[PDB]
Amino acid sequence: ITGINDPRLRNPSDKFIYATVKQSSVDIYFRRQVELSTMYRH
Amino acid sequence: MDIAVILVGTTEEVAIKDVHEKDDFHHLPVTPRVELVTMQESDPKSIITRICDLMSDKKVQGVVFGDDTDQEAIAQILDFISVQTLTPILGIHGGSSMIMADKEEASMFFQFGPSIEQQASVMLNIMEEYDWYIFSIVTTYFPGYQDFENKVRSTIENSFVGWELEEVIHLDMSLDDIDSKIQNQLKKLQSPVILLYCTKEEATYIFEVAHSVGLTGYGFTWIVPSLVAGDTDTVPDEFPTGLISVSYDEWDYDLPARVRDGIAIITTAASTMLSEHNSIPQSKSSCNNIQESRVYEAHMLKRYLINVTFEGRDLSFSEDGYQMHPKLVIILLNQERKWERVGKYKDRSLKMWEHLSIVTLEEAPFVIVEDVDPLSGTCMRNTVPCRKQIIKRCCKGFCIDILKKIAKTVKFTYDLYLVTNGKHGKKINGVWNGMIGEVVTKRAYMAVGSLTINEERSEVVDFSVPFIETGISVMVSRQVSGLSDKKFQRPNDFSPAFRFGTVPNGSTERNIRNNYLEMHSYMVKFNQRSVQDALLSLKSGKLDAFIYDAAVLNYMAGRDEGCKLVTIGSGKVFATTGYGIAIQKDSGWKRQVDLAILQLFGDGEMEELEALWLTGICHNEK
Repeated sequence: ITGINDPRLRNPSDKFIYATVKQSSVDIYFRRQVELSTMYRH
Repeated sequence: MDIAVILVGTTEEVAIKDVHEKDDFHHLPVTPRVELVTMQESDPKSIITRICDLMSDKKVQGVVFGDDTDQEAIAQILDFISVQTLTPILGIHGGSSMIMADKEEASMFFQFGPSIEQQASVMLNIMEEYDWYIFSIVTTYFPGYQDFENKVRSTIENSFVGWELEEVIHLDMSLDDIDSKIQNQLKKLQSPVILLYCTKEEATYIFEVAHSVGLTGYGFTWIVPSLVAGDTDTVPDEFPTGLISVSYDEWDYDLPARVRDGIAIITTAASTMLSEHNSIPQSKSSCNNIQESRVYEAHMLKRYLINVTFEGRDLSFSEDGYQMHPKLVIILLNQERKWERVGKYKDRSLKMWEHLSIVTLEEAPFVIVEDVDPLSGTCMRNTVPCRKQIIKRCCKGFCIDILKKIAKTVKFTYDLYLVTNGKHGKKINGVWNGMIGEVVTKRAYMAVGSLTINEERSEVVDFSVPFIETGISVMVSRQVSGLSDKKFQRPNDFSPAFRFGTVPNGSTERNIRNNYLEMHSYMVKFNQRSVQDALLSLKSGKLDAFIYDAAVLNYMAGRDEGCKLVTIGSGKVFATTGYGIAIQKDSGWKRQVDLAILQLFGDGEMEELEALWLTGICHNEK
């Protein structure tokens, strides 16, 4: 994973999973932040 | 039980009051006994006198008061009476329904009314319904301020949405102004949606001042709590038209229906208290002497009595003594002097009752149809609605954003839908197909998408300047250096069979057929259903090379599950072209569009949009 911004993240795939915990503060980062708000859903 | 109800003014004896209750709820084991009296005219001395006098003739355990009056004070007087008799009293209309000071806890009183926080909530719901996100509050030192601000602060704050509070203004009506200090503040605010809070008269002055300031005029809109509209019988036209405000209903529940509800509340409360203690609620009514013994027990009833239901409908009260989510109607000022109902709202929930249509199609770069969240019920974020006749689909992407910016700059409004027949424009025999048809049929003024440009379409419709470098190109696994080497021209020259194909009904295929026949006639076998499927023919084997639009092939070069696919040569494309946009003919907004386009790159936005939408992770490596 090249960076925090990974094209591989940016190029999500059903085939390549990227996993987290719902209600983990990271999720709060995803919801609160508008700039990456698209990326949260994947 | 023993009950009494009173109606004031209208100059009438009316049959409908019996009709009201129409011997309602006779079914109930305890029957209401009613004595009706009306008074042409009201006085605190008169009103105070009559009900107690009636206590002497009826000895009623409950009272309902109703009035034709606009008078504020009557309700409060009745609260005092509740305090005095310890006999329940409520009111269905007019002043009794009008709001009052916080009721004494010991007192038992009910009104067909509401509060301030609730009203603010309704104002928010109304704003949310029309999706007016950005608003300001103009308030005065009149009671309830910054509790109004506080309630709003919580209600606005809790929600995820990024709505904006622009200004909050507090101006004292006292110390009346030579300075037009109200004009001096009010003139400043730029916000489209204004919540106002003040006394009715003050509203008159603030509105005159707003009319001077120019705040009343189109696109700005004003929203008001109950107090300013008041009776609604009398409306100085100093109020601007289109003024939006909340008020109590009077139709959804006839004066007689409301009285029936009141009687029903009293007798339902009597029934529930009965069921609990099997005890008669009836008590001595006489005010003049000391309050009757065992009147203190009534207290428990009130605590129990707060929520009363009939007709599967809640009369449930709140601690202030107002009914819970009382019929609360959304009202607007109709043109001229009319007050016309618009929405109804109750309890938790509320219910209220240059065009240039554009057609597109779903592709890769700048163009994606997504299915909206069903729970949400409508499109989210950057996604803009598009309809397909066959259902609402949500279109979003590079092209969508470009369209949004162009429209924003030229400042026009537009309707977006999806094409049905023939996708990208195609000439078959005599006739055209696709979005171009809707451009020709004048069912679309302008067509937007991944649409390529060609001489025929430029002939029939004016095109926008190309925003992106694209064209025909090849995508292959890790062949033609000349790229015209004729290895493509004939497969048969090479003993093993070679393979290349493209999507049919394309500008690419038509161009091919125009210039190179043999390639078309051979490639018809290798033609593929869809770009994902064309990709299936390349990716899984069974096809060597794929040919398609250069922008799509470059983005796909950048975006692949593995970096197994690349462009041809430097991806330098023959038939060098760019994506244009349809218009009708020589008559059109035309040039205005074009300028906008080069403003987009002119500020350098296109590079950012390229990095976000177009840039693929692949091809970094090479």
